[PDB]
Amino acid sequence: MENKIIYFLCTGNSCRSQMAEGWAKQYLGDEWKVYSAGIEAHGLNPNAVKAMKEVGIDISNQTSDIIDSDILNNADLVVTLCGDAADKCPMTPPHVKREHWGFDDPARAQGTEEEKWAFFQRVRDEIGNRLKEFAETGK
Repeated sequence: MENKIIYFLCTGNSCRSQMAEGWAKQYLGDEWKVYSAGIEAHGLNPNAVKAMKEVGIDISNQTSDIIDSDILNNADLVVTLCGDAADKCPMTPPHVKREHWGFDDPARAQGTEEEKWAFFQRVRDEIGNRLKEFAETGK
């Protein structure tokens, strides 16, 4: 069914929004519809898939898109997963609200492969924590 809409938004859909969507489906429920947008997209990032799938959250079925004001303006909520992304809110009437975080893009983490992967693990854990707080606190 449908009852609310939550629309993730980041500087690239491909990474942060895709993972936030997978955690939100666990922490929320059918009382909401959960999708992702971004300033841009490139694809369902293999990191976003494997990071969620290692938690048992098979986001392989998801897809990326760039922002569409036609869903944004109807959402109960828009979640601007990084502050530089929050500029890209073309219309959020009183039917909508916004939330804000500061997540750097995990696919660009670097130092060594294990440091890049560790950064993937940190970002999923914090995004999952974010949805846990949002769900529990009703922020």
